[PDB]
Amino acid sequence: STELTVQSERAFQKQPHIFNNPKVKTSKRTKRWYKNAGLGFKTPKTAIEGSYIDKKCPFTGLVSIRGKILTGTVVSTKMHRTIVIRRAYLHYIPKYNRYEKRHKNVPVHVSPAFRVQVGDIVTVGQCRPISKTVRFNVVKVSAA
Amino acid sequence: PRAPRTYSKTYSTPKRPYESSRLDAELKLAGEFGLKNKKEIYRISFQLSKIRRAARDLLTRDEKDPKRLFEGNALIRRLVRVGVLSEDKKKLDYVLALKVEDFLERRLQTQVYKLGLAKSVHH
Amino acid sequence: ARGPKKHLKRLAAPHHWLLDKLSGCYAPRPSAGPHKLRESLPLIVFLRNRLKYALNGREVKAILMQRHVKVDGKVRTDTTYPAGFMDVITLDATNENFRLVYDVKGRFAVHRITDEEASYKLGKVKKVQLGKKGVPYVVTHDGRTIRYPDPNIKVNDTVKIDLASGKITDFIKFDAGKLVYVTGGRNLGRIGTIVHKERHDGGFDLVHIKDSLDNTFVTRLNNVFVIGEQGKPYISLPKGKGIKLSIAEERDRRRAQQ
Amino acid sequence: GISRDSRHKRSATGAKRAQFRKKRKFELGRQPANTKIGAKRIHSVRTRGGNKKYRALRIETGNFSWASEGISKKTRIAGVVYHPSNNELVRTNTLTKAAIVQIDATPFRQWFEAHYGQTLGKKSKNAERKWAARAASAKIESSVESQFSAGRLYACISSRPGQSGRCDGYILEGEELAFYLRRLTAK
RNA sequence: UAUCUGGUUGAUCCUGCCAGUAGUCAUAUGCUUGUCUCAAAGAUUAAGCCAUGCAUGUCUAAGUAUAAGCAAUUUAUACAGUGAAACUGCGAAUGGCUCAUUAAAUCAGUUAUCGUUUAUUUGAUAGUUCCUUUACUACAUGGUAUAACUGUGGUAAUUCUAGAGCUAAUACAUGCUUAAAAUCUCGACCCUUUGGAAGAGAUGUAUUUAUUAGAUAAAAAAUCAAUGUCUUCGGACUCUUUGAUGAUUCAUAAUAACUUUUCGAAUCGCAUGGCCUUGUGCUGGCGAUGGUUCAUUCAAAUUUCUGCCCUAUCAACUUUCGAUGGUAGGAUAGUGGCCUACCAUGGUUUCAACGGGUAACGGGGAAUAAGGGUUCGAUUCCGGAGAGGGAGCCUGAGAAACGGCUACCA
RNA sequence: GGACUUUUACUUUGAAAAAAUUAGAGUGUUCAAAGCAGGCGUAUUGCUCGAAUAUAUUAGCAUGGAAUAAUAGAAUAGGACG
RNA sequence: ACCCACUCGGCACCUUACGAGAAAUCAAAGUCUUUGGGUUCUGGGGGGAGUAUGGUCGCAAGGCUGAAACUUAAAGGAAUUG
RNA sequence: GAAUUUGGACAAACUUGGUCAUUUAGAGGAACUAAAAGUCGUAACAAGGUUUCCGUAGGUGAACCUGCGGAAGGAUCAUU
Ligand SMILES: [Mg+2]
Ligand SMILES: [Mg+2]
Ligand SMILES: [Mg+2]
Ligand SMILES: [Mg+2]
Ligand SMILES: [Mg+2]
Ligand SMILES: [Mg+2]
Ligand SMILES: [Mg+2]
Ligand SMILES: [Mg+2]
Ligand SMILES: [Mg+2]
Ligand SMILES: [Mg+2]
Ligand SMILES: [Mg+2]
Ligand SMILES: [Mg+2]
Ligand SMILES: [Mg+2]
Ligand SMILES: [Mg+2]
Ligand SMILES: [Mg+2]
Ligand SMILES: [Mg+2]
Ligand SMILES: [Mg+2]
Ligand SMILES: [Mg+2]
Ligand SMILES: [Mg+2]
Ligand SMILES: [Mg+2]
Ligand SMILES: [Mg+2]
Ligand SMILES: [Mg+2]
Ligand SMILES: [Mg+2]
Ligand SMILES: [Mg+2]
Ligand SMILES: [Mg+2]
Ligand SMILES: [Mg+2]
Repeated sequence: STELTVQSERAFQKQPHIFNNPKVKTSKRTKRWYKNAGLGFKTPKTAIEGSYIDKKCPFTGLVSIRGKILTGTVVSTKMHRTIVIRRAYLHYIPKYNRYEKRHKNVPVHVSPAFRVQVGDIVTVGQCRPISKTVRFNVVKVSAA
Repeated sequence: PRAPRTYSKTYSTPKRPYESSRLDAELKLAGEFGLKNKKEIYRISFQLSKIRRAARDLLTRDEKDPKRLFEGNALIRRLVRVGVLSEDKKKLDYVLALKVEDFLERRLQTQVYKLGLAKSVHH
Repeated sequence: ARGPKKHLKRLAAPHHWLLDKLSGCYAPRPSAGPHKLRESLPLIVFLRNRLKYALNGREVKAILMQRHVKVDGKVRTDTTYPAGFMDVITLDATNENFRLVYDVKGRFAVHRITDEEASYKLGKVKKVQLGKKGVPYVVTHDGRTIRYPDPNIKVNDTVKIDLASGKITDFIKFDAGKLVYVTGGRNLGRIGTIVHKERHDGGFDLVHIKDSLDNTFVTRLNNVFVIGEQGKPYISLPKGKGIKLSIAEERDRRRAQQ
Repeated sequence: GISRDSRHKRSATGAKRAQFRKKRKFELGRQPANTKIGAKRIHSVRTRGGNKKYRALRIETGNFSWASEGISKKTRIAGVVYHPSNNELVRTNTLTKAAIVQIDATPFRQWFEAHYGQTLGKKSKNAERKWAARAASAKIESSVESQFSAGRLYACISSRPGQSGRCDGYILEGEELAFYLRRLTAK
C-alpha cells in the first residue's frame, strides 16, 4: 500500500492514450481509466480513486482476464506487485484406492488495489503472459 | 501404409497336458465323430468359454437392464439358429451349462452321418 | 511440422465418410473451402461411394470437367471440394438435386429435393460485425458474407439464403420453442424443439433439447442449428426425422419389414 | 541467430534444461536499428509471411503532434536530451521509442501566428473574425511558451523507428513535462 | 476360464526357495514340411559406412515461340494447327524413413489468443491517383534488358561457363484516362456589426503518430455565459444517434498530419451481338489470370490445469555474466528476461527440489490376468525430433530444409 | 441489470475423452481367421435395409445431494437486524 | 499395627480353551480366507557378507550407512520314534 | 553496381584447466567359490568330557584360549 510513491520510476508513468488536457479545468484533475473485468467481479473502489498505474492491472490496465479461474492461499508477498499462492490438492493413486497430499506454487501478479498478506485466500484469473513465469492476476481477496 | 489386418486365435490348450481323466475324454469326442486333432475339441471349447463369459456377464447385470436384454436376446437367438440350444431352454440360464459336444454334433461331419448317405462318420 | 500437410491417411479421416479401412492407404483430403476438414462430404466420396455413379477416382474427375456437378449454383469442378451441412448438390443432368443432411446416426445421407425448393439454403450466422466504411455484415456456417442484413439479426440465428444472389430472404430468431437441428456432439443428427438454455457466463453456453417423443437431452450451443419453428420446418427432413430410436426397438422396427 | 525461445535459460526451479529442438526460424531475432540523426537512410527488411518492415537509420525529421490544439507538423529533430532506459543512448543521440528529444518548433510558431496571431514569447477582414472567434486560447502554458523563444521545443518519440521507419512524437505538456524537466535540471 | 505338483526327514507340523506346468502381435535357433486364405520382415549390436541405378517435376482454349522443327494452308500478308528449347508461374516445407536426443521436456486429455502470422480455397470488397494536378500527356495502351537461338572458345574433369549479335511477356521497371453531391478549411469584396460573399484546395485505400465518439438504473427545478436550428427572439424543445462481448484502448467512424509511398488491371481465350449523325464510331456476353482489405478454410506459434520410470552411496539448488520480479526500451508476426539499462533480493525444496541413470521418443495400444495387478509399446494411427556431428543462412506463405546452400570437425 | 456472496474433500447425472484396436448387434468370406458387406423383384425399366451399440481411470466443465470427514464466524463484542 | 469385604493403579502367579498358533505354547501370541481400530520400524532361499566400495562420526579400537560378481539344493522354530 | 573493407550479434571448430562412464596393468597384494577319498590336530553337537553363546579386549600353528560384563537358546521353572 502507501501508494508506493507512484512517480519514483525513471520514466513517466501514465495510462496510454488517456489525455488530461491542460487547456480545460474540472474536478478530478487527472482523468483515470478503469474497466470491469466481468465474470461477476466488482472493481474495488481503490482502483476507481487510486493513483497507481500498474500497466498489468486487471481494472486499470491493458490486460484481460480469460480462461481458468483458480483459488489459492498466499504464502509469499516479498516481490513487487507479485505474490506466490499455494494450491493444495489430493492426487488419487488407483492401486492403493486412496489419496496423496500435493501442492503447486503459482506466481501471480497483484495490483495495488488489493492489500494481501501471507495466509490470505485469494482467487486468481488467467491472463496473457505477464512475465517469464506469471500468467495469472489476483481478482478477489477472501481472507484477512 | 494400409490398415493392419485383424487376426485372432480360436483355441486354447488345457493347463495340465497329461491328465488321464481328460486325455481319454478327448479321444472319446474325436472317436465317433471323426476328428483328426485335439484342436477341434480345443477350438469348440474356446467359444464355449466365450459364450459362457458373455452369459455370465449378462446375469450379473440387473434384470430389465437394456444391455442385459439386447445382447441376451442376440446370444439366445444366435445359438438357437445354429441349433446347439433347444427352443425350450431360452431362459439365458441354461446356456451356461449347455454341453461340450452340443456344438460338435451340429457340424456337417455329423449331419452327413445323421441324415443317411454316409453309413459311417469316417466315410 | 515444417508446413501445411497435403495428405490424409486412412484411419485418420472422419468416421462418418464410411470409407473402408482396407483397399487403399490414403483417403481424400478435403481442400480448403467453406467447411472444416472433419465436417466435409467431399465430392469424390459422395459421387463414388454414396450414389455409386462413379467407380474409380479418374472417372470421378471426368464427371466434374464436363461441368455436370454444380454446388450451390456454382460448378465447383474440384475433386475434393468440401461440401458441408445443407449444401445443395444439384446435377443439371438427370434432373436431381441433393441436400446434405445428417441422418439419425450422424452420417451424411442422400436427400433428394425438388427443384422448386432446391434454390435456397439455411445458414447459421456465426458472427455479426461492422465492415469497412461502416457496413454491417453477417457470416454464416459456411463462410458466406452478406452485407446490409436486417438489424434484428443477431448471433446464433439462422438465415435463409437466396442461393442465386448474395442477399437473404428470411431469418429465424434463436428463441425457446424453435425447431433446432443437432450438428455435432454426441447427439448429432437429431431435431429437438429447443426448451431452455443456461447462460454460463465465461464459456460454453449450454442448452436443453427435447425430442418429439419427449426424450430430452443436452448439447453445447455450438452444436445446435435452428431450422424453424415448432411443427412446420423450413427444410425437408430426411427419413427418421431425428428421433434417436433406440437399438432395442431398432431390431423390432426392422423386423416388421423384411 | 538471435533467438526468443525459452528452451534455453533455466526454469523457475533453477534447473538447467537439455538442448531440444535446435533453433527454429519462427522464433528468430534481429539487431537494433540504433537510429542516429541526419542523412536519412532507411532499409526495408522482410518479415514472416511477407509484410516487410522498415528499419530506419539516420532519420532527419518526423511528424510531431500537438495534443492541445490537435495539430501535427513535420519538423527537424535536434537531439536526444533524456532517456529512461539508458544514458548512453543520450550521449550517442540514438532515437528509440519514448525518447525525450528537442525539435526546431518553427512550423508551430508560424501556425500559431496563422491561427491566433497574437504573439510567441515577448490584415484582411477574414483574419480578425477568425482570431476573435479563436479567443481564450493564447494563454496555453508559461513554461512551453518560454521554449518557443529558444526555438527548441520538447517532445517524446511515440513511434518505433526500428519497426515502422517513422520517428513521430508529441510535444511534452501538462505535468509530465515538469517530471522530465526536473530530471534534466538534476545535475 | 478363482485348480497346482515334485525336491531337506527314519517318519515329520512348515511363508522356503529350486524345479516342473500354461501363454506371449517376445525374439533367436534346431529338426521337419502337402494344400487354401492372410501376413510381419536390418528395430535391439553400428542415428556405422556406402559403389550403382532410381525416388520432383509440371500447362490449358485461355502468360511469352520467326525452331534457320513437323504437317496442312486457302480461316488470315502479323499471329493464331502441333510443338522441342528457354523465360515466366506454381510445386519441390507434401510424402517417405528412423527413434539418436529428449524425464514437467516431448506427449495425453483439457483451455486461451482481448497475445499473433496464415500462401491456397470460399463470400464479400477500390468512380476518388493526369501533382503549380488550363499542354506535364500515348490512354484506341508507353520503356529496357535478356533467355532460348547464330557464331567464336577454354580446360583431364562437373547439371562449369566466357566473349560477340538479335528478339518477346502475367520478366523488370514506369504510367493516365470515369459521374456527381456534400463537408471542411482558407479566403477576395460589399463593409456591416444580425453580417454574406466570388474563387481555390483537400476529403479512396495502404503505413505511422497524436486527439475524439463508440452513452445508456430514476424523476423535477435555480439562474448565471451567449438566444441555439424557428420565432408571437415569450421560448414549445422535443427530433437529436450509437453495435458486440462475461469483460476492452473492441469493431467502426471523425480530426490534424506523415510515408524513402502500397493497392486502386498497359494481361490472356472464345462468341461475336445491338445502335445510329456508316465512323474501323458508340455500346456489348461467357470466362481465365492478377489485386488492397475483411471474413472463411487449410494451418502455425505461444499458452491454462493435472498426470511420467529408477535412485538420498544426489539435501539443498539458482543468481559469477539472468536467477525471481518492476519500469522503460530494443527485437519478434506477436505475449514474455527473449535481449539491453537501472532497480529490489528474490524464485524452487523432505508433498523428494537440484543432481545422477535409463539396454527412455510419448500416447492410441500389446501379453497375461476371478478381482486387484505385473510386464511391454523401435514399429501400419496421432504428436515430436533428425538427415554423419554442430553452427549459420538464401529463397519462399510456410524450412534454420539438408535427394537447398556456406564454413569447421570426422 | 442490483449488493451481498464461508470455503472444501466426497458422490449422482450430462456433455467431451479421433480412427483402428477391445467387448458386442446385423450380415455368405463355401466354414473360419476375416471383410463391411449385402439383400430383393416380373432380372425387361429396377427397389431397399445397413455400415449399430458399449467401455474409456485420473484432471477440467455443467449439474443434484448434502450423511461422513474438515473449515470460518458473536468473548477486554470495532456482533446483527434498523 | 493387624482382621474382613470392596475398589483404583502396579510387579507377578494359578486353572481351562469357547479362541489363536506351524507346534512349542499363549488372557494374549485371542477378537485374522466370517481376511480393515491408529501408527512406527524391519524381512523376501541358504552363502558370498555385515565383506567390497563411497560417504559419515571417532584420538584410536571401531560405530552408522551398505552392494555386486560369483556360488548352490543343500542348517532348523517345532515336535515324533529310535 | 562486383571485388574489397569497419564495427556488431550468432557462433562452428581448436588449445588450456575443472567435472562426468567404459577399457589397458598384473610386476603385484589380500575374499567366496568348485572338489570320490590330502595333511595337522579334534573346536562345537551328550554335563561333547572346561555348559554353550553374545559383546568388548588381549594372546595364540589351526580350530581356539583368557579376563570382564551379559543371556538361557542349560545341565536349575523347586527349600515357608
Ligand atoms: Mg486433396
Ligand atoms: Mg491368484
Ligand atoms: Mg529336519
Ligand atoms: Mg529321503
Ligand atoms: Mg513368505
Ligand atoms: Mg519357474
Ligand atoms: Mg514428413
Ligand atoms: Mg533406443
Ligand atoms: Mg477472395
Ligand atoms: Mg516488455
Ligand atoms: Mg521486465
Ligand atoms: Mg534412446
Ligand atoms: Mg510418425
Ligand atoms: Mg528438421
Ligand atoms: Mg548414416
Ligand atoms: Mg539443417
Ligand atoms: Mg538422401
Ligand atoms: Mg472438488
Ligand atoms: Mg510393582
Ligand atoms: Mg523372495
Ligand atoms: Mg538372502
Ligand atoms: Mg539334491
Ligand atoms: Mg529341532
Ligand atoms: Mg587330522
Ligand atoms: Mg583327523
Ligand atoms: Mg552346550
